[PDB]
Amino acid sequence: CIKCDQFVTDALKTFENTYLNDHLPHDIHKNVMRMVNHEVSSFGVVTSAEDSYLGAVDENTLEQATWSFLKDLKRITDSDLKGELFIKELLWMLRHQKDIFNNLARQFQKEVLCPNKCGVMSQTLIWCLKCEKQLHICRKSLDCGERHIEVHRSEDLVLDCLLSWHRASKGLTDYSFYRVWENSSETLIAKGKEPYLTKSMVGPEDAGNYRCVLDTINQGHATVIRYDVTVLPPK
Ligand SMILES: [Ca+2]
Ligand SMILES: [Ca+2]
Ligand SMILES: [Cl-]
Repeated sequence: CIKCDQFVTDALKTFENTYLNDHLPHDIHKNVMRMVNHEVSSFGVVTSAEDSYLGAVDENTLEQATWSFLKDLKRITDSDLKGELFIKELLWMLRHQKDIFNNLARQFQKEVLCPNKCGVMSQTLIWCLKCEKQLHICRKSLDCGERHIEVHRSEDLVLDCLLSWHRASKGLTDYSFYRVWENSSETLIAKGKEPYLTKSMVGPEDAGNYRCVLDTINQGHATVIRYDVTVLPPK
């Protein structure tokens, strides 16, 4: 994906126009750049199989890969290498950075990509072949499950609808909280950016069922959690 990044293509222009002069005779510059561009353009190419993980990463991972690449490219131009030794180390550096990119992509795939265990998460990916940015949808069943909540009369009732991946999901709008009556109809009792609902001084009338619905701009609901609330007598 690093060919997609302006910093990389700016750096490669400077590499060719300014720094190669210091390391190589002019009449090998253009073919050396063909080697460099070829290597760089292959980052994240998939060859079917089990390396589809290579094909897209999020913007943070691209950024890490870009800066890793820039550091190693500068190391090369700052070096005292010339001639064949320079070319050899340049190619090895590009192969090494490709491995680093692959390790970053594998880490992204394992820990960061679609970490939700329920609900629908949206993530922003850069696709490495043609540099397209796209919203990726991680779709699982919307209902995340049911909380059993007990609260003593006259204490505060708090319903929490925050999941760990909500902060990273894209396009979220509001959390709606509903009271779900015994005839199964429901009443909207809060709606806004707050991932929780507070009801002060609960009484027996607050006992029953509630539901949170987290919505998105255009990808449908992202989370539902249900709450079964018992109001206990005072201690
Ligand atoms: Ca960012
Ligand atoms: Ca030689
Ligand atoms: Cl869990």
